[PDB]
Amino acid sequence: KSTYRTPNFDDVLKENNDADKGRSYAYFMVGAMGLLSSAGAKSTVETFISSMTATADVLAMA
Amino acid sequence: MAFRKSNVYLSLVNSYIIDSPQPSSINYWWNMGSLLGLCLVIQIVTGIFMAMHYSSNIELAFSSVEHIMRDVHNGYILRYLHANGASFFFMVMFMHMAKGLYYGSYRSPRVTLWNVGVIIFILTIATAFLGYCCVYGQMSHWGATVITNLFSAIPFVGNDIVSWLWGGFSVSNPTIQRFFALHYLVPFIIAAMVIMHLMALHIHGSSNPLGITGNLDRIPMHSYFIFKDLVTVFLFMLILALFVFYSPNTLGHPDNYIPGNPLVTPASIVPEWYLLPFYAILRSIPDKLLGVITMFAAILVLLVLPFTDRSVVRGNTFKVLSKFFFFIFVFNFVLLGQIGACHVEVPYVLMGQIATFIYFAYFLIIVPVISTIENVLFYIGRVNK
Amino acid sequence: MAFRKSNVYLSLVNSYIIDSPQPSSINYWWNMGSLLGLCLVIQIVTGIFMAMHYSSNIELAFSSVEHIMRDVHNGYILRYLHANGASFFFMVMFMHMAKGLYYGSYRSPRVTLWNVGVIIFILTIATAFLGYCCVYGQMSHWGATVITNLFSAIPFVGNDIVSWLWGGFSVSNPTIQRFFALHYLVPFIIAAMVIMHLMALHIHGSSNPLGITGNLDRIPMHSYFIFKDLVTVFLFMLILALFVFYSPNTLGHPDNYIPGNPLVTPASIVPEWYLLPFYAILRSIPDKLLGVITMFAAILVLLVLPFTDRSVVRGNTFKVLSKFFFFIFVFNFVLLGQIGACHVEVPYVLMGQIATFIYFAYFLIIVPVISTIENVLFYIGRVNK
Amino acid sequence: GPPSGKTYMGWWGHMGGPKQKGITSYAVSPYAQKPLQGIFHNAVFNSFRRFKSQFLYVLIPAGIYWYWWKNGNEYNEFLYSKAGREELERVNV
Amino acid sequence: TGLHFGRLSLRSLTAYAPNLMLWGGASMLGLFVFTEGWPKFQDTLYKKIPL
Amino acid sequence: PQSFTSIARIGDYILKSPVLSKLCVPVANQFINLAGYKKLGLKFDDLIAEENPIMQTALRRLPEDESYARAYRIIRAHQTELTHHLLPRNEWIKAQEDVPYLLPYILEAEAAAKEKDELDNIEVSK
Amino acid sequence: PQSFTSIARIGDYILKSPVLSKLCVPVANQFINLAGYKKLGLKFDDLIAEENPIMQTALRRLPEDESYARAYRIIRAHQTELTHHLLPRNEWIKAQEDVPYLLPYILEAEAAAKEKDELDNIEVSK
Amino acid sequence: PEHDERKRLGLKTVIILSSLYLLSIWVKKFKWAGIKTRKFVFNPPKPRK
Ligand SMILES: CCCCCCCCCCC(=O)OC[C@H](COP(=O)(O)OC[C@H](O)COP(=O)(O)OC[C@@H](COC(=O)CC)OC(=O)CCC)OC(=O)CCCCCCCC
Ligand SMILES: CCCCCCCCCCCCCCCCCC(=O)OC[C@H](COP(=O)(O)OCCN)OC(=O)CCCCCCCCCCCCC
Ligand code: HEM
Ligand code: HEM
Ligand code: HEM
Ligand code: HEM
Ligand SMILES: COc1c(O)c(C)c(C/C=C(/C)CC/C=C(\C)CC/C=C(/C)CC/C=C(/C)CC/C=C(\C)CCC=C(C)C)c(O)c1OC
Ligand SMILES: COc1c(O)c(C)c(C/C=C(\C)CC/C=C(\C)CC/C=C(/C)CC/C=C(/C)CC/C=C(\C)CCC=C(C)C)c(O)c1OC
Ligand SMILES: CCCCCCCCCCCCCCC(=O)O[C@H](COC(=O)CCCCCCCCCCCC)COP(=O)(O)O
Ligand SMILES: CCCCCCCCCCCCCCC(=O)O[C@H](COC(=O)CCCCCCCCCCCC)COP(=O)(O)O
Ligand SMILES: CCCCCCCCCCCCCCCCCC(=O)O[C@H](COC(=O)CCCCCC)COP(=O)(O)OCCN
Ligand SMILES: CCCCCCCCCCCCCCCCCC(=O)O[C@H](COC(=O)CCCCCC)COP(=O)(O)OCCN
Ligand SMILES: CCCCCCCCCCCCCC(=O)O[C@H](COC(=O)CCCCCCCCCCC)COP(=O)(O)O
Ligand SMILES: COC(=O)N(OC)c1ccccc1COc1ccn(-c2ccc(Cl)cc2)n1
Ligand SMILES: COC(=O)N(OC)c1ccccc1COc1ccn(-c2ccc(Cl)cc2)n1
Repeated sequence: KSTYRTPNFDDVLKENNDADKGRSYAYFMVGAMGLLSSAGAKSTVETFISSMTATADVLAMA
Repeated sequence: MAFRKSNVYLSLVNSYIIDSPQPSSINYWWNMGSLLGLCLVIQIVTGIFMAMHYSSNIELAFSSVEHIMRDVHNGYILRYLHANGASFFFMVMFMHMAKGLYYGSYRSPRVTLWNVGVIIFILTIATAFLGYCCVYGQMSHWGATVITNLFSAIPFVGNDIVSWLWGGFSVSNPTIQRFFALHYLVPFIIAAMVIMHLMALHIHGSSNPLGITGNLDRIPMHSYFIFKDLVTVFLFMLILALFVFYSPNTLGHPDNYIPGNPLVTPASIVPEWYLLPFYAILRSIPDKLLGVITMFAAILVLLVLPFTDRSVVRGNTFKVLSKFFFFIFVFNFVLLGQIGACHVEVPYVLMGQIATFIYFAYFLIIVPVISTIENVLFYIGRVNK
Repeated sequence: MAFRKSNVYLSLVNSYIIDSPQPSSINYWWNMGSLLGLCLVIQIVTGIFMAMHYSSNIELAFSSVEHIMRDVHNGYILRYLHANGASFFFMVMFMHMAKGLYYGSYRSPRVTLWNVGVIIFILTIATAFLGYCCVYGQMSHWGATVITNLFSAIPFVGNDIVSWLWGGFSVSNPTIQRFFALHYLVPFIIAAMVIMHLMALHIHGSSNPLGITGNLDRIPMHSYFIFKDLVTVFLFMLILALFVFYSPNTLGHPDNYIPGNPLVTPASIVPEWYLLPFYAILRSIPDKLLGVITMFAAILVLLVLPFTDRSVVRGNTFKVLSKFFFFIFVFNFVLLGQIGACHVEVPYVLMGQIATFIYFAYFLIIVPVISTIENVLFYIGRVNK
Repeated sequence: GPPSGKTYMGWWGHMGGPKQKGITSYAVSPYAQKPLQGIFHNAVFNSFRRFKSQFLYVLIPAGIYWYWWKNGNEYNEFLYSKAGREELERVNV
Repeated sequence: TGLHFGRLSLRSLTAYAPNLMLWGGASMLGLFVFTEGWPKFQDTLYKKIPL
Repeated sequence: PQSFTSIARIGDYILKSPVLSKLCVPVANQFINLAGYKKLGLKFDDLIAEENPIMQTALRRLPEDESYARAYRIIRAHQTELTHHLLPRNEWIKAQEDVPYLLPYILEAEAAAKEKDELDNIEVSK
Repeated sequence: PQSFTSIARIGDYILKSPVLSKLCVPVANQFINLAGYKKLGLKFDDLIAEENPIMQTALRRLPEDESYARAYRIIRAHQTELTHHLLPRNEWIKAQEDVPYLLPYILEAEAAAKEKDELDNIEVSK
Repeated sequence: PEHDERKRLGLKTVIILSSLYLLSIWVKKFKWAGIKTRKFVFNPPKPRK
């Protein structure tokens, strides 16, 4: 068999590749994952930093 | 060349994180080592933010932890995350070790990597024990009493070791203040052993589920196995959050909300769930000195496995008999935990004795005999005359 | 090959300790880096043995340190060694840095090694400050008050930073318990920066007192420079022992044996001897915000030196003008300490202003101008027409 | 530095396997194919196929150890009832 | 013709067996320095003729 | 691990004996079918661990044509396993093809290491 | 650091000028004698730092006979300094021997690096 | 005394992390599609060598 014959890939290929669209759906999901994890990182840091503020008993004697 | 390859510091990140060659066929069981590294970061960070509000004096200790819960902003999040984070750290480690036992990762050329790991395990049981004592409730006092009095049986030298460990004549204030300072330290020693552990992996790299060479088909780490590891990071955080926020005291004992009292003994002194199988091995030996030796021998019999496996094939994937006895050993390890949470009564006395034997016979009698039988069956099935 | 060269872990010891090529001509000024590594081991070990007996509560703190002195076996040895060990650690570091400034070790190809060192210095001032506050005497309370109130001048955001640093409305109990937990931590961060510091030295190795290449004559480290380093280890341990056992409170202040009181101010608030020159730079600036900027700028102006030295020769060995101004800068740094231990009175106000200028003009105006003059004199003395 | 004792794995270009000749590889871009394509025909075909193979090695051991815990827990509760006080004083001695 | 071994030959045992006795000593020497003053072993550590 | 010299000594004794071969061979055949390495397209000698000097020697002495085929079977099996499928049943190794192609190179390298090693610890007569 | 092209531009201006040369040259001569590199047996071009590409280029273009002598002067000076002695006064470099033997190779490599760099950032007319 | 606040912050945290877990499964299967459908062919060479 010759090396110029490409094997069968028709189980996995698209409608038409349509590069306007194949990039659309992959990067909406990569953008959503970066949005949620940047919000989550910001809640984690503010939870740890606020623990260093004045406690309830110190504010009661304020 | 690229900056990531030329810089002194980024060259190490690139060689370990970005361009590292990995076998194409490794599965999700190879993701546990990543999680154990996030676990250690969770515990060290949460612990340092609590240490700002903790007092180690025996008359102030229990009330400092209740003060973190009531008066500190988001302090109930720090403790429950921290307390349940240790239960999760131990569960991922048992699965990491059981994997290596199944796929033969202890064998040469990776004997040095297995031995540094056995050290990490010992130093991790020690850390957790020291921290539970710093709460100083009623399981904290009587758990330290039972374990520290074991060293008074060493010949001629024992009663000097307990009084030097206590700082006195009983579990008292000097004991609780020294256990907190050591409990802060040992996590930084575990981190230094984790770096030495990774250096020994870089030499030969990782194995694979088939037990053959992986030098013919390799994939880089970045953007195949980085994104495969995000999958299990978010599942770990989800299940942990479900315990911290909705069921935060199911993996504990109620007696440790009673403050510690030397004059009233509890009706049942029971360790956490992850030290129960080793606690059943100790209770099974009638003599005090032999019991404390047999318990520590249960951790260091793992070092004998590279010399007792007598097989020419690595791993259990193609091995029928060696699969059956791998899962006998796993469920015998779950019964030892159950028996460690029971009263010392018939028939739970003999059950823990027979099961302590099966723990030791696996490493020393079963593996050598089935490995040799399997080798000879492979031969006579192909070469038959 | 030899085992010391084949093993993963001993190969690093051999390449750094045993077979490392060193220039034949390095003198005893190259032995200070070894001593700073023994210093860090002395402080970490002595501190962990004291932490077993220390209580951080503001009502218990001063009396815990007096309890280490009277009731703990050999506790007076641990404290005086520890307290005087920090004075020795800082003196060896100033000599280590002054050497590199004299021999041009900051220059390319070793700019990265100089910058990791500037970081170690900042983290080391922070450590010592946090520890002096944990004694909680009368120099401990009022020293933390003066420095923490400086951050209340940052525009629009300052009074939020001081109350988050304090944990309240003044230096109080939450301040002293958080400063002890951070004081235990930062030594382990300094150790991780010392490893990164050594990695950057291994690339190009060490320089030498002549400022030329050392690749034509090299000596291995073992049994020429190991035994040359024992000479200075034992001299260090002798002089330190003479302070610990015969004069253990001459490098301190008596007011810190008075317990801390917010209602009585001392007549003279004075830092330890090794932070006095930076304390005089702060007091010299009439405005509060500019003062705290000028003080931190005194540490980070060292990063500007690799770009302001305009010479084709490395080091000062063959440089006449650049030797005179190196020793002007050293004795101007000793006057700033003296003025930092005086009352704010005529003429010590203007003296500290002129001397704060000379500290900054050395790095920014003097070095560029003398380096250029010296280059041109070398040329016209040889090439004359 | 000096070179240390060598391994059974190299790096890109000199990984240290046997020489290859006569093998050809083909592939298609992921942007040009559809993801989430067949993951039923996966959880119902392959998971059930993988389960059916490796389930008698896990469940026969589990059945022996669980039966053992049972007969012990049943017998203990009998010993400490009032109908089993005579047996208790026999076996506890 | 035959001598037995596990990389540690039988007469590779007894060309070092004296030195094993001597380094068995070198560790005897190494700890009865190390643990006088420890209040336990004092029973038979100043059994010596002087001191 | 156990030597192939010892594995062959025990096996040959079992096989030459009529009663033992009629009793131990059917167990060994169904141990092979239950293992399932043929379903991934591998012969048994592909599975032997290769990180030791006797086995590195045997692989150099192997002919070029047998060595190129071994590399392809190993790559094909890794790809079959990351997809969590099996190969088509017309690509499975048959019994007559599962031959010990590497055993003679192993037994030759083992016998030479034992001869060398006896000669380095000899007891001489006078 | 400062370029040898700039060092030579300033120096030549000082030297061509009569009044400045009568005023700045004696200072420069006694700056040389007080430095003391001749007493260790070195010429000035031995002292120039060599860890940069323009200076690595100049040392390759140097003839073999001048390069062997440079290596010996540098080894002799390291040995003189670890003993904390000076050389005999009949082995000191004299003034007529302290020649700039490496300067022409440096100025040639510098002029080529500037020409190449200007050509890589040119503004073109139309 | 934190019972009511705790149960409401856990609703926020479980919703956010549950969607990140599903998004991560999508992104992985897209970036792995080249490797899963890659194909191999062997033509035995001549043993001249
Ligand atoms: C405490 C929390 C820690 C957090 C993480 C723990 C994860 C540990 C689980 C054990 C493990 O790692 O191995 C799991 C193993 C399957 O691994 P494999 O590579 O062979 O199959 C890849 C898959 O087919 C493709 O999976 P694919 O990549 O195509 O899709 C991802 C999948 C997510 O699955 C995971 O997260 C794996 C943990 O998407 C879905 O499931 C969609 C449904 C929402 O499965 C088995 O072999 C048997 C599993 C049952 C035994 C588990 C008992 C453990 C105590
Ligand atoms: C001191 C130290 C002592 C430590 C003792 C350790 C005990 C800790 C218990 C941890 C449980 C983890 C058990 C599973 C071990 C991980 C490795 C493994 O089992 O391999 C997965 C295997 C994969 O299947 P294949 O054989 O086809 O190989 C891959 C294809 N090439 O497929 C399988 O083998 C089946 C996978 C199913 C696993 C679930 C079975 C166990 C279920 C209940 C366990 C309860 C634990 C609490
Ligand atoms: C491997 C890392 C660690 C492990 C496994 C661990 C384990 C534990 C455990 C099991 C407890 C008892 C939990 C309970 O309250 O029921 C505990 C308590 C505690 N630990 Fe840690 N710990 C680790 C690291 C640290 C570090 C580095 C610190 C300090 C900086 C720390 C500080 C504390 C404190 C203050 C407590 C008091 C009780 C509490 O707040 O729950 N821990 N630790
Ligand atoms: C506790 C902290 C630990 C960390 C952070 C850690 C980290 C890692 C990582 C990242 C890997 C590579 C990925 C993987 O194989 O999963 C790994 C592999 C390995 N670990 Fe650990 N580990 C730890 C504990 C242990 C323990 C306790 C053991 C055994 C007793 C161990 C033995 C091994 C082995 C044998 C491998 C190689 C497996 C293979 O390549 O097939 N490790 N470890
Ligand atoms: C770079 C390392 C360190 C430096 C430079 C340093 C510096 C200091 C200084 C200057 C003091 C005040 C001395 C005085 O009493 O007048 C102090 C006190 C103290 N330090 Fe450290 N320290 C270091 C490491 C540590 C560590 C790692 C610990 C704990 C494990 C520690 C624990 C203490 C304690 C408990 C005190 C209480 C007061 C005393 O005992 O003198 N130190 N430290
Ligand atoms: C804990 C603190 C430090 C330790 C343990 C340490 C350690 C060392 C050691 C062992 C050397 C080997 C050569 C020598 O001794 O000169 C060295 C060199 C050097 N260090 Fe440090 N150092 C420390 C702090 C610093 C600081 C604060 C600076 C500068 C701000 C610095 C800059 C340098 C430089 C430039 C060299 C190379 C000098 C040369 O090769 O001529 N180091 N250091
Ligand atoms: C020019 O080339 C050189 C060179 O000249 C020299 C001298 C050295 C050696 C000099 C050094 C500075 C390296 C030494 C290393 C350090 C200073 C880092 C130290 C790091 C630590 C983490 C120290 C901590 C020490 C401990 C003992 C922690 C454990 C604490 C204990 C055991 C006490 C508490 C225990 C109990 C039971 C209460 C070089 O490495 C080197 O490189 C090639
Ligand atoms: C197979 O390939 C892999 C791989 O798969 C993985 C997963 C990893 C990833 C990592 C690991 C497996 C583990 C390594 C982890 C460590 C060494 C952990 C160190 C842990 C820490 C917690 C350091 C913390 C330091 C601090 C300073 C934070 C503490 C406190 C703070 C910030 C409070 C102070 C704050 C204020 C405001 C005062 C690899 O490195 C790797 O390469 C081999
Ligand atoms: C060795 C340990 C393995 C697990 C490491 C997990 C660490 C996460 C780092 C992921 C970085 C991905 C590279 C970025 C990139 O290629 O371009 C990014 C793509 O990825 C993203 O957008 C971010 C996606 C996920 C958020 C990252 C944080 C995950 C949560 C962290 C939880 C703590 C562990 C830029 O987007 P673009 O290429 O379309 O322009
Ligand atoms: C690491 C950077 C250098 C800093 C100085 C290092 C100080 C610590 C190491 C001590 C030197 C040991 C080397 C001896 C050796 O191996 O050669 C041994 C010598 O050993 C002996 O028998 C004599 C006893 C050694 C004297 C020990 C002196 C002081 C020990 C430590 C003091 C406390 C700090 C000879 O063998 P060698 O020539 O092949 O190296
Ligand atoms: C210490 C733990 C033991 C394990 C080793 C730790 C290694 C992990 C380090 C993590 C990566 C750190 C990122 C470094 C960023 C690039 C550095 C750089 O630009 O190098 C320098 C500048 O660096 C500095 O001035 C100070 C850097 C301090 C960094 C402190 C974190 C750039 O200079 P250059 O272009 O010549 O690159 C170096 C060539 N060898
Ligand atoms: C920079 C921070 C972290 C890195 C630290 C590097 C410097 C640490 C110095 C370590 C001192 C030497 C440790 C033991 C040396 C011998 C190791 C060895 O023989 O390897 C193994 C034994 O395995 C083990 O049990 C390792 C225990 C590690 C002990 C943890 C301290 C056998 O030697 P192996 O054959 O692997 O050596 C290859 C050369 N042919
Ligand atoms: C380092 C700790 C990570 C532990 C994760 C385990 C899961 C329990 C989450 C507890 C988080 C406490 C904060 C919180 O409750 O926020 C909550 C928000 O929930 C989240 O977003 C989940 C955060 C986790 C996402 C991953 C972040 C990546 C790590 C960042 C490191 C730079 C509520 O915060 P809020 O004040 O309402 O804004
Ligand atoms: C998490 O803490 C507890 O569960 N603790 O300790 C307060 C507890 C509580 C109640 C009853 C018993 C214990 C102790 O159980 C065990 C069993 C073995 N170890 C052990 C300890 C150290 C080392 Cl090096 C090796 C083995 N400890
Ligand atoms: C050893 O401790 C003392 O001498 N302390 O502190 C209690 C003291 C005592 C009395 C008066 C003043 C001080 C403080 O003097 C200084 C001067 C500069 N810093 C500083 C601190 C942190 C950072 Cl990041 C940077 C600079 N501190």
